[PDB]
Amino acid sequence: VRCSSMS
Amino acid sequence: VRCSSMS
Amino acid sequence: GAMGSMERASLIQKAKLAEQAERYEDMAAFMKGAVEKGEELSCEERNLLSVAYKNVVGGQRAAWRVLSSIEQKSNESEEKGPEVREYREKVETELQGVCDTVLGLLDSHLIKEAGDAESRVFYLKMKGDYYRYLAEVATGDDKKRIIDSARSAYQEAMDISKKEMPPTNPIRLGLALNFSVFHYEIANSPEEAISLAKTTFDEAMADLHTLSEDSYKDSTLIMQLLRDNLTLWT
Amino acid sequence: GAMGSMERASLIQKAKLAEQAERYEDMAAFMKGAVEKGEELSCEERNLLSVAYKNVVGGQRAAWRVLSSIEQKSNESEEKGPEVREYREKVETELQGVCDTVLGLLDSHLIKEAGDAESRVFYLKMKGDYYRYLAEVATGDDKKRIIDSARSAYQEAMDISKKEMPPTNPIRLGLALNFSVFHYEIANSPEEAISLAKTTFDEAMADLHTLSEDSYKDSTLIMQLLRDNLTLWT
Ligand SMILES: [Ca+2]
Ligand SMILES: [Ca+2]
Ligand SMILES: [Cl-]
Ligand SMILES: [Cl-]
Ligand SMILES: [Mg+2]
Ligand SMILES: [Mg+2]
Ligand SMILES: [Mg+2]
Ligand SMILES: [Mg+2]
Ligand SMILES: [Mg+2]
Ligand SMILES: [Mg+2]
Ligand SMILES: [Mg+2]
Ligand SMILES: [Mg+2]
Ligand SMILES: [Mg+2]
Ligand SMILES: [Mg+2]
Ligand code: NA
Ligand code: NA
Repeated sequence: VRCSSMS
Repeated sequence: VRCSSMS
Repeated sequence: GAMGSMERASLIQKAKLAEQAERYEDMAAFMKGAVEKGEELSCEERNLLSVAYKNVVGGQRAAWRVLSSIEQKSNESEEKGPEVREYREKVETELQGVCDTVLGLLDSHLIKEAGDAESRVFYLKMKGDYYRYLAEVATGDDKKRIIDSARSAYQEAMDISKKEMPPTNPIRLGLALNFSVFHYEIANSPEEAISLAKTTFDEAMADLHTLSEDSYKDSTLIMQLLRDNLTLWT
Repeated sequence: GAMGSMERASLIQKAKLAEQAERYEDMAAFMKGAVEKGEELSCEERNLLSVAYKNVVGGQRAAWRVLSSIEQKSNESEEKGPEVREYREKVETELQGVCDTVLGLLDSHLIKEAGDAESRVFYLKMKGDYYRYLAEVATGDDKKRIIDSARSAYQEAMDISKKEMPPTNPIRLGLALNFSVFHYEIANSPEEAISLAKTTFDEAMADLHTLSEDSYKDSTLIMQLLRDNLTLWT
């Protein structure tokens, strides 16, 4: 998948 | 819950 | 309007892109532009119009319900000033504006040019729906007339659908479903809502044997919504 | 602007109502109005500003990615005219406009008045984030300068956060997380991204023993995002 930045 | 109308 | 310079076919193409991108306000603006070209809408185009505005008004309705609940709690409590009422009123005014836009498209001139049962019932159902959304927020001296406008549009759609469409037709089923919700939630007529949902379900059940596999799936999906409401209501 | 006549406190109150109603465009407009009153923002207010614009730009970014993917497929294929490119460009221009609005608020004059580490790092991280969102869509002669602007804002925020904040501070952790995403997704530096995420995670782990139960939960939530990225990247 795609990496996540801060929620 | 609440009744549903057409989607 | 702002879409007057764009080709009808490009507006339709962009409405489909906006749907894929979940940009429902854009989708509604594109479909309004397409309607304003003055030609009748195909079945697919009618459904794009409905999807666009249903999502726009659906977000507004959900927001209005949140704000109305906070407002009512505020009146049961510390006085927090006019802000809750002001913001609920702003969302309400925007919701009413979208409903007025849809009703204006139907009146100028979608309904008057709709001669086939499928198009006429679709538009009259939509007229009922958007008056129903206006009725959800109405509190003043015109609430009764708004309710009667919804009822009248749904009733005309019902009369045509019973004469011209089989009981499994998805437009007819969705119309009966929404009219039953109108009876339950707007018109304070839960018995009428229950009776309509039951009769609609039973008459569709008896007609499923005529259908292809694909039509069967379409019709039974809406029948399940009728059953879900009946389970809630009874 | 249009919020100039509304009290600062009312704008904040309405921003919180808009959040509850999931009306993030309204929330952003209210918080922009609050910033334009010219007073510094409290911690809670900074977070309202960030939530509002993150949701607005998040919908735009998701839409842009959908449209860009359709556009790229169109160029691998039947020629469907200019509509996909036109609509992707329109979403892109609106996205860039929101980023420019946020960057303008930071430059006029949130950053220059922010003297405490918590506020200054928060705003510099936001500057990095919104340049990063501009970089995601940049293709022209200014792409390198946009990337360098993001890098420079993140780097200044990093330098302050390392001097002034403990390694578990949630602002410091979220900054390192987002800078690591910048390295991986924007700067073509996956090794730098991995190293930063690993070092950030390990230094936070070593500092958890100093924290209350509530602070522990806050910090470990962000550490889990670092770990999730490391799992994806390695
Ligand atoms: Ca009874
Ligand atoms: Ca390596
Ligand atoms: Cl308001
Ligand atoms: Cl466009
Ligand atoms: Mg033409
Ligand atoms: Mg939109
Ligand atoms: Mg009290
Ligand atoms: Mg009302
Ligand atoms: Mg009528
Ligand atoms: Mg004042
Ligand atoms: Mg909004
Ligand atoms: Mg071909
Ligand atoms: Mg681009
Ligand atoms: Mg900078
Ligand atoms: Na009427
Ligand atoms: Na810069």
